[PDB]
Amino acid sequence: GPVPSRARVYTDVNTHRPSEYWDYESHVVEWGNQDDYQLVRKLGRGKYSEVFEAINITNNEKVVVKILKPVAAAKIKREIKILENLRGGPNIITLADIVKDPVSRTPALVFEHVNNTDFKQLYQTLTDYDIRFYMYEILKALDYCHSMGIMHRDVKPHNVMIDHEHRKLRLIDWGLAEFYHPGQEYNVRVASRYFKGPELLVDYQMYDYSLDMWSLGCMLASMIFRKEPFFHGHDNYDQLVRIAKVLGTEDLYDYIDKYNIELDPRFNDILGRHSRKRWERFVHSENQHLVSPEALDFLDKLLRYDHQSRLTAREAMEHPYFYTVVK
Ligand SMILES: Nc1ncnc2c1ncn2[C@@H]1O[C@H](COP(=O)(O)OP(=O)(O)OP(=O)(O)O)[C@@H](O)[C@H]1O
Ligand SMILES: N#CCc1n[nH]c2cc(Cl)c(Br)cc12
Repeated sequence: GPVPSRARVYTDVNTHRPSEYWDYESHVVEWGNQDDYQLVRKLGRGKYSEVFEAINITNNEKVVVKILKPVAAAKIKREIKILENLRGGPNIITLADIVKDPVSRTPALVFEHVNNTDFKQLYQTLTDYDIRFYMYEILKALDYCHSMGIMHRDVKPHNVMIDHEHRKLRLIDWGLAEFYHPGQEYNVRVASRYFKGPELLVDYQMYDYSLDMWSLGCMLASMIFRKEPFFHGHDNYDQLVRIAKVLGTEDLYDYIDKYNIELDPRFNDILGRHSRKRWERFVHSENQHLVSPEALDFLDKLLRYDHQSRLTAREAMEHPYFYTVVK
């Protein structure tokens, strides 16, 4: 069967913490007062929650309330425990309260409000300096949660909020995050299509923090090359084909050979044979202002099939691409 894998960093952080840290089902939720929050307007709804802008009437501060749908309310202790474990960490969204919604009769998570800059505006306006600055800020959040024994598993632009005026970044939506335990087989149905790592796409379950580093690479490639998304799959199968057209099929087959993976036979008729393309293939007049040799080298070290080969968040922070960023 498949060859096992473990992370190369923060491998046993969970074994060395009291069980209460990661045994989220044993956690006793401390409930706040729902009357402290007045709903103002609905911001959105997904298959898992409804999100509202609200006011905390005890301090007249804006907050965001995420009301869990009856379906997603089951794994709520995992999201709660992760948010409480990470609270106060670098660029981690703050969970302000947990209340029982009077209408849905489900848990409602109350978060720090971010006056975030529009995501399309961020995509279209961030300069070369800004991309480096904000990539360094998201790396601080990722290294912190990985060092705390947690994988986010849903890194994408909409989950990395930026309030551009205050040069403030927050990593949000921890509903898919999980505790990393060496040897654990995880569900591959995580992350959003364009940000799924090859490990998910080839159905390799023994993945780790390094999944988040692939997703971060996908964000970086889209930003510097002005291509949204960078790997534009029609579905989860075509997603792997899109990747293979850039990274090549030989390194893909070496990856599945190494891990002794049984690749879905549906790929035999669609992967084809592709060589790796040099990153300069994607440079053009409209993105050259965002591209540098250091950006290409950094990207090259994130977007690797072999999850064990990718830079860790702490190694990424050491890269020359960040030397120009004021620290
Ligand atoms: N802490 C927060 N501060 C301010 N706005 C927030 C906060 N958390 C979430 N939001 C916003 O709430 C809105 C609704 O949330 P939701 O997750 O449904 O949307 P989304 O991010 O556009 O979804 P998707 O994951 O499909 O891209 C979004 O505009 C999101 O940016
Ligand atoms: N794509 C896109 C826009 C965008 N949304 N959120 C971001 C976070 C960072 Cl770190 C960077 Br760089 C860019 C974005």
